[PDB]
Amino acid sequence: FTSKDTYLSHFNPRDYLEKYYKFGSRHSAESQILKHLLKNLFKIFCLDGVKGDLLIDIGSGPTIYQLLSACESFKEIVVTDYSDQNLQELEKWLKAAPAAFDWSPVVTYVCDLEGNRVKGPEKEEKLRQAVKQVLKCDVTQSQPLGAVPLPPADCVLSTLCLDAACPDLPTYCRALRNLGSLLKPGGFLVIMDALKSSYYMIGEQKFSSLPLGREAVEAAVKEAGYTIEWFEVISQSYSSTMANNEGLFSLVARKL
Ligand SMILES: Nc1ncnc2c1ncn2[C@@H]1O[C@H](CSCC[C@H](N)C(=O)O)[C@@H](O)[C@H]1O
Ligand SMILES: COC1=CC=C(C(N)=O)CN1C
Repeated sequence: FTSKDTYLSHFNPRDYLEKYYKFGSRHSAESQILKHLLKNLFKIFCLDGVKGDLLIDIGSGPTIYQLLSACESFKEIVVTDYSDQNLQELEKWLKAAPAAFDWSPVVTYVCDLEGNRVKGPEKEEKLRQAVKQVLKCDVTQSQPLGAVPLPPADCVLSTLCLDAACPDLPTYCRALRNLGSLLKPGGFLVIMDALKSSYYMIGEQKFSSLPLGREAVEAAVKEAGYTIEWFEVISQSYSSTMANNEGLFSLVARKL
C-alpha cells in the first residue's frame, strides 16, 4: 500500500490537476464525477443548514474546487494536506499567481448552480479571503494537525482523501476519530469518496486505495462516534484507465 512518503516523492500536483480537474466540454467520466461532487457540495453547504465559523478541509491536495460552495457558509477555512508540493500548488492559486492552475471553468459552473448572484472574479475573491491557514496534516496522527492550535471547528470536510490515506479499516476508523478531535460536539463531518476502489492513477504513477463498500464506510463512521444525517451512493465510475471504483459516496455526519 502506497506509503506516506510515496506521496512526498511521487504525487505530482500539476499532473493530478490536469488528469482529473480540467473540466472540458467533452462529457468524460472525470467531468461527470466532478459535476456530481460540485452539486453535492452546493446542496450540502448552500441548500442545507451546514454553516458556521470554521471549516477544516482534510487532504485538499492541490485542488480548491471542494471549497467553492463552502466559502459562502463558513467565515474561516483552514486547508491541509500531508504533502508540501500540494500545498504549494494550492498557494499558487490562493495568491492568484499567473502560473496557477486554471479553475475558471469550474468556478463558472459553481456560480451557475447558485443562480449567478456572484461573478467568477468575486467567487474567487471570497474563497481567497476565507482561506486563513494552509497546514501540514496527517489523518493517521491522533492530533492530525500536530502542534498547530485551532479552536473547535464547526465542520470537517474530506474529499477523496480517506480511501487514499488509510491502508485498512482499523486505520480508516481511527482517522475518523482523529478527525473528530477537531470538531465541536454536534459538528459536521463531510466525506465524499470512491467506492470499492483499490487504486487510482496519475500519469504513470499508481496509487493504492482502500476498497470499501457503503456498509463498511457507514459502520466505520458510526463506530467513530458520529451520527449519520445522510448518505448517498452513486454508480458513476472513473475511466477504466484511471481508477477501478464501482462508484462514489457522500455523507454528512454529526459528532456526539
Ligand atoms: N496520511 C495522510 N494524512 C493527510 N492527508 C493524506 C495522507 N495520505 C495521503 N493524503 C492526501 O490525500 C490526498 C488525496 S488526492 C485528493 C485531493 C483532493 N481532496 C481532491 O479531491 O482532488 C493527497 O493530496 C494526499 O496528500
Ligand atoms: C481523482 O482523485 C482520486 C480518484 C480516485 C481515488 C480512489 N481512491 O479511487 C482517489 N483519488 C484521490
